Amino acid sequence: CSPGIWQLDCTHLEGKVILVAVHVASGYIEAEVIPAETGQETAYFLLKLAGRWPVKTVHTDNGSNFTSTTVKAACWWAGIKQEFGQGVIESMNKELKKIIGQVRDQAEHLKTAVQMAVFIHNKKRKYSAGERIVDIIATDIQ
Amino acid sequence: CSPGIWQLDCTHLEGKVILVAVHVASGYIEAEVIPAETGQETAYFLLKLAGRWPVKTVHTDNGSNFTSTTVKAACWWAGIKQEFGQGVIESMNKELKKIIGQVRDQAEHLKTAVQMAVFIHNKKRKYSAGERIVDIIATDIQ
Repeated sequence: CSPGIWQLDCTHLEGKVILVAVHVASGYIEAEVIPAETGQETAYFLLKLAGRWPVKTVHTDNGSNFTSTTVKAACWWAGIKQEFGQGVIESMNKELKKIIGQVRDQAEHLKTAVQMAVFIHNKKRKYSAGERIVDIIATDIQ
Repeated sequence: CSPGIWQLDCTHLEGKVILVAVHVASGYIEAEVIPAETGQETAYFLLKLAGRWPVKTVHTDNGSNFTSTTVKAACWWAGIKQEFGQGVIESMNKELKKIIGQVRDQAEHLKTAVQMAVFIHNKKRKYSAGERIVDIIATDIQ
Protein backbone atom coordinates (compact mmCIF):
# COMPACT_ATOMS: atom_id res chain seq x y z
CA CYS A 1 0.00 0.00 0.00
CA SER A 2 3.10 2.18 0.11
CA PRO A 3 3.20 4.24 -3.12
CA GLY A 4 6.77 3.35 -4.17
CA ILE A 5 6.46 -0.46 -4.17
CA TRP A 6 6.38 -2.36 -7.46
CA GLN A 7 6.24 -6.08 -8.21
CA LEU A 8 8.22 -7.42 -11.19
CA ASP A 9 7.87 -10.88 -12.72
CA CYS A 10 8.27 -12.66 -16.04
CA THR A 11 5.71 -14.95 -17.63
CA HIS A 12 5.90 -16.99 -20.81
CA LEU A 13 3.56 -17.19 -23.80
CA GLU A 14 4.07 -18.59 -27.32
CA GLY A 15 7.74 -19.23 -26.57
CA LYS A 16 8.27 -15.55 -25.74
CA VAL A 17 8.92 -13.75 -22.46
CA ILE A 18 6.67 -11.04 -21.02
CA LEU A 19 8.06 -8.82 -18.27
CA VAL A 20 5.18 -7.55 -16.10
CA ALA A 21 5.54 -4.76 -13.53
CA VAL A 22 2.64 -4.17 -11.14
CA HIS A 23 2.25 -1.09 -8.95
CA VAL A 24 1.09 -2.90 -5.84
CA ALA A 25 -1.04 -0.17 -4.27
CA SER A 26 -3.06 0.45 -7.46
CA GLY A 27 -2.82 -2.64 -9.68
CA TYR A 28 -1.48 -0.43 -12.49
CA ILE A 29 0.62 -2.49 -14.88
CA GLU A 30 3.54 -1.94 -17.21
CA ALA A 31 4.52 -4.82 -19.48
CA GLU A 32 7.02 -5.56 -22.21
CA VAL A 33 7.76 -8.51 -24.47
CA ILE A 34 11.48 -9.30 -24.37
CA PRO A 35 13.40 -11.78 -26.57
CA ALA A 36 14.93 -13.64 -23.61
CA GLU A 37 15.11 -13.58 -19.82
CA THR A 38 18.44 -11.80 -19.27
CA GLY A 39 19.83 -9.45 -16.66
CA GLN A 40 20.44 -6.80 -19.32
CA GLU A 41 16.75 -6.77 -20.24
CA THR A 42 15.66 -6.60 -16.60
CA ALA A 43 18.09 -3.76 -15.88
CA TYR A 44 16.97 -1.76 -18.92
CA PHE A 45 13.34 -2.26 -17.88
CA LEU A 46 13.99 -1.11 -14.31
CA LEU A 47 15.83 1.99 -15.54
CA LYS A 48 12.95 2.85 -17.88
CA LEU A 49 10.37 2.22 -15.17
CA ALA A 50 12.16 4.34 -12.55
CA GLY A 51 12.46 7.28 -14.94
CA ARG A 52 8.69 7.36 -15.37
CA TRP A 53 7.33 6.51 -11.90
CA PRO A 54 8.80 6.94 -8.40
CA VAL A 55 10.17 3.42 -7.92
CA LYS A 56 11.36 2.99 -4.33
CA THR A 57 11.25 -0.79 -3.81
CA VAL A 58 10.80 -3.79 -6.09
CA HIS A 59 9.43 -7.18 -5.07
CA THR A 60 9.52 -10.32 -7.18
CA ASP A 61 8.45 -13.97 -7.01
CA ASN A 62 11.84 -15.08 -8.45
CA GLY A 63 14.58 -13.50 -6.36
CA SER A 64 17.32 -14.98 -8.52
CA ASN A 65 16.27 -12.68 -11.39
CA PHE A 66 17.84 -9.77 -9.43
CA THR A 67 21.28 -11.24 -8.74
CA SER A 68 23.16 -10.19 -11.88
CA THR A 69 25.76 -7.44 -11.76
CA THR A 70 23.85 -5.63 -14.51
CA VAL A 71 20.60 -5.56 -12.52
CA LYS A 72 22.21 -4.48 -9.25
CA ALA A 73 23.98 -1.66 -11.12
CA ALA A 74 20.64 -0.40 -12.45
CA CYS A 75 19.05 -0.54 -8.99
CA TRP A 76 22.13 1.18 -7.58
CA TRP A 77 22.06 4.01 -10.11
CA ALA A 78 18.30 4.56 -9.84
CA GLY A 79 18.33 4.25 -6.05
CA ILE A 80 16.00 1.22 -5.95
CA LYS A 81 16.08 -1.30 -3.11
CA GLN A 82 14.63 -4.79 -2.76
CA GLU A 83 11.31 -5.13 -0.93
CA PHE A 84 11.52 -7.64 1.93
CA GLY A 85 8.00 -7.07 3.28
CA GLN A 86 -0.53 -10.91 -2.24
CA GLY A 87 -4.00 -11.27 -3.73
CA VAL A 88 -3.47 -8.04 -5.68
CA ILE A 89 -0.44 -9.32 -7.59
CA GLU A 90 -2.05 -12.69 -8.32
CA SER A 91 -5.21 -11.10 -9.73
CA MET A 92 -3.35 -8.61 -11.94
CA ASN A 93 -1.06 -11.15 -13.63
CA LYS A 94 -3.96 -13.56 -14.19
CA GLU A 95 -6.29 -10.87 -15.58
CA LEU A 96 -3.53 -9.77 -17.95
CA LYS A 97 -3.21 -13.23 -19.48
CA LYS A 98 -6.99 -13.37 -19.93
CA ILE A 99 -7.14 -10.05 -21.78
CA ILE A 100 -4.22 -11.06 -24.02
CA GLY A 101 -6.17 -14.15 -25.05
CA GLN A 102 -9.22 -12.00 -25.79
CA VAL A 103 -7.46 -9.47 -28.04
CA ARG A 104 -4.97 -11.95 -29.52
CA ASP A 105 -6.70 -12.11 -32.91
CA GLN A 106 -6.72 -8.31 -33.19
CA ALA A 107 -2.92 -8.18 -33.50
CA GLU A 108 -0.33 -9.52 -35.90
CA HIS A 109 2.33 -10.06 -33.22
CA LEU A 110 2.20 -11.02 -29.57
CA LYS A 111 3.95 -7.83 -28.45
CA THR A 112 1.16 -5.71 -29.94
CA ALA A 113 -1.46 -7.86 -28.21
CA VAL A 114 0.37 -7.37 -24.91
CA GLN A 115 0.27 -3.57 -25.15
CA MET A 116 -3.42 -3.67 -26.08
CA ALA A 117 -3.98 -5.77 -22.94
CA VAL A 118 -2.02 -3.35 -20.74
CA PHE A 119 -4.10 -0.49 -22.19
CA ILE A 120 -7.36 -2.32 -21.46
CA HIS A 121 -6.32 -3.33 -17.95
CA ASN A 122 -5.19 0.16 -16.88
CA LYS A 123 -8.32 1.90 -18.19
CA LYS A 124 -10.97 -0.62 -17.07
CA ARG A 125 -12.93 0.83 -14.14
CA LYS A 126 -13.96 -1.21 -11.08
CA TYR A 127 -11.92 4.05 -10.59
CA SER A 128 -9.38 2.48 -12.93
CA ALA A 129 -5.89 1.38 -11.93
CA GLY A 130 -4.53 4.21 -14.08
CA GLU A 131 -6.66 6.72 -12.21
CA ARG A 132 -5.70 5.14 -8.87
CA ILE A 133 -1.94 5.38 -9.42
CA VAL A 134 -1.99 9.07 -10.39
CA ASP A 135 -4.30 9.79 -7.44
CA ILE A 136 -2.02 7.84 -5.08
CA ILE A 137 1.12 9.55 -6.40
CA ALA A 138 -0.33 13.07 -6.54
CA THR A 139 -1.72 12.83 -3.00
CA ASP A 140 1.63 11.49 -1.78
CA ILE A 141 3.27 14.59 -3.32
CA GLN A 142 1.37 16.49 -0.60
CA CYS B 1 -1.80 23.20 -21.98
CA SER B 2 -4.56 20.65 -22.50
CA PRO B 3 -3.65 17.51 -20.49
CA GLY B 4 -4.02 14.97 -23.32
CA ILE B 5 -1.64 16.54 -25.86
CA TRP B 6 1.73 14.92 -26.55
CA GLN B 7 4.50 15.82 -29.00
CA LEU B 8 6.39 12.99 -30.73
CA ASP B 9 9.63 13.37 -32.70
CA CYS B 10 12.73 11.39 -33.62
CA THR B 11 16.29 12.60 -33.26
CA HIS B 12 19.55 10.94 -34.26
CA LEU B 13 22.72 10.26 -32.28
CA GLU B 14 25.67 7.93 -32.97
CA GLY B 15 23.91 6.54 -36.03
CA LYS B 16 20.93 5.47 -33.89
CA VAL B 17 17.38 6.79 -33.65
CA ILE B 18 15.82 8.17 -30.46
CA LEU B 19 12.04 8.51 -30.31
CA VAL B 20 11.13 11.31 -27.88
CA ALA B 21 7.60 11.93 -26.59
CA VAL B 22 6.95 15.15 -24.66
CA HIS B 23 3.83 15.83 -22.60
CA VAL B 24 3.34 19.41 -23.71
CA ALA B 25 1.63 20.80 -20.61
CA SER B 26 4.31 19.49 -18.21
CA GLY B 27 7.51 18.87 -20.19
CA TYR B 28 7.49 15.26 -18.97
CA ILE B 29 9.37 13.04 -21.41
CA GLU B 30 9.29 9.44 -22.54
CA ALA B 31 12.07 8.28 -24.84
CA GLU B 32 13.21 5.10 -26.53
CA VAL B 33 16.15 4.12 -28.73
CA ILE B 34 14.88 2.27 -31.80
CA PRO B 35 16.96 0.47 -34.46
CA ALA B 36 15.39 2.37 -37.37
CA GLU B 37 12.74 4.96 -38.16
CA THR B 38 9.82 2.74 -39.21
CA GLY B 39 6.05 2.93 -38.95
CA GLN B 40 5.99 -0.31 -36.96
CA GLU B 41 8.25 1.21 -34.28
CA THR B 42 6.21 4.40 -34.11
CA ALA B 43 2.95 2.45 -33.84
CA TYR B 44 4.30 0.20 -31.07
CA PHE B 45 5.53 3.27 -29.20
CA LEU B 46 2.17 5.04 -29.47
CA LEU B 47 0.33 1.93 -28.25
CA LYS B 48 2.68 1.64 -25.27
CA LEU B 49 2.39 5.35 -24.49
CA ALA B 50 -1.42 5.39 -24.67
CA GLY B 51 -1.69 2.42 -22.30
CA ARG B 52 0.24 4.32 -19.64
CA TRP B 53 -0.97 7.92 -19.99
CA PRO B 54 -4.23 9.42 -21.31
CA VAL B 55 -3.08 10.24 -24.85
CA LYS B 56 -5.76 12.27 -26.63
CA THR B 57 -3.83 14.09 -29.37
CA VAL B 58 -0.32 13.81 -30.80
CA HIS B 59 1.61 16.59 -32.51
CA THR B 60 4.85 16.17 -34.43
CA ASP B 61 7.37 18.25 -36.37
CA ASN B 62 7.48 15.62 -39.17
CA GLY B 63 3.91 14.93 -40.26
CA SER B 64 5.01 12.29 -42.76
CA ASN B 65 6.03 10.01 -39.86
CA PHE B 66 2.29 9.43 -39.19
CA THR B 67 1.16 8.42 -42.68
CA SER B 68 1.80 4.67 -42.60
CA THR B 69 -1.08 2.21 -42.39
CA THR B 70 0.56 0.71 -39.29
CA VAL B 71 0.64 4.03 -37.43
CA LYS B 72 -2.92 5.03 -38.35
CA ALA B 73 -4.13 1.61 -37.16
CA ALA B 74 -2.48 2.17 -33.77
CA CYS B 75 -4.00 5.65 -33.45
CA TRP B 76 -7.35 4.22 -34.54
CA TRP B 77 -7.30 1.41 -31.99
CA ALA B 78 -6.12 3.63 -29.12
CA GLY B 79 -8.49 6.45 -30.07
CA ILE B 80 -5.71 9.00 -30.70
CA LYS B 81 -6.15 11.92 -33.10
CA GLN B 82 -3.68 14.30 -34.71
CA GLU B 83 -3.21 17.70 -33.06
CA PHE B 84 -3.73 20.55 -35.55
CA GLY B 85 -3.40 23.40 -33.03
CA GLN B 86 6.40 25.88 -29.04
CA GLY B 87 9.16 26.99 -26.70
CA VAL B 88 8.32 24.10 -24.37
CA ILE B 89 9.00 21.41 -26.97
CA GLU B 90 12.21 23.06 -28.17
CA SER B 91 13.62 23.34 -24.65
CA MET B 92 12.80 19.74 -23.70
CA ASN B 93 14.40 18.09 -26.74
CA LYS B 94 17.50 20.29 -26.42
CA GLU B 95 17.89 19.69 -22.67
CA LEU B 96 17.58 15.95 -23.29
CA LYS B 97 20.52 15.92 -25.70
CA LYS B 98 22.60 17.89 -23.19
CA ILE B 99 21.94 15.43 -20.35
CA ILE B 100 22.73 12.46 -22.62
CA GLY B 101 26.12 14.01 -23.34
CA GLN B 102 26.71 14.49 -19.62
CA VAL B 103 25.93 10.91 -18.56
CA ARG B 104 27.27 9.28 -21.74
CA ASP B 105 30.42 7.93 -20.06
CA GLN B 106 28.36 6.35 -17.26
CA ALA B 107 26.79 3.83 -19.66
CA GLU B 108 28.03 1.05 -21.90
CA HIS B 109 25.36 1.61 -24.57
CA LEU B 110 23.54 4.66 -25.86
CA LYS B 111 20.12 3.26 -24.94
CA THR B 112 21.11 3.07 -21.27
CA ALA B 113 22.40 6.65 -21.38
CA VAL B 114 19.08 7.76 -22.88
CA GLN B 115 17.04 6.26 -20.04
CA MET B 116 19.37 7.82 -17.46
CA ALA B 117 18.77 11.16 -19.18
CA VAL B 118 14.98 10.70 -19.16
CA PHE B 119 15.19 9.85 -15.44
CA ILE B 120 17.25 12.97 -14.71
CA HIS B 121 15.03 15.25 -16.79
CA ASN B 122 11.75 14.07 -15.24
CA LYS B 123 13.00 14.35 -11.65
CA LYS B 124 14.92 17.65 -11.89
CA ARG B 125 12.98 20.38 -10.09
CA LYS B 126 12.60 23.93 -11.43
CA TYR B 127 8.25 21.16 -9.11
CA SER B 128 9.60 18.55 -11.50
CA ALA B 129 8.02 17.60 -14.82
CA GLY B 130 7.18 14.22 -13.29
CA GLU B 131 5.39 15.91 -10.41
CA ARG B 132 3.66 18.32 -12.81
CA ILE B 133 2.20 15.61 -15.05
CA VAL B 134 0.69 13.60 -12.19
CA ASP B 135 -0.68 16.82 -10.67
CA ILE B 136 -2.13 17.87 -14.04
CA ILE B 137 -3.66 14.45 -14.67
CA ALA B 138 -5.01 13.92 -11.14
CA THR B 139 -6.61 17.37 -11.04
CA ASP B 140 -8.14 16.76 -14.47
CA ILE B 141 -9.68 13.55 -13.06
CA GLN B 142 -11.77 15.94 -10.93
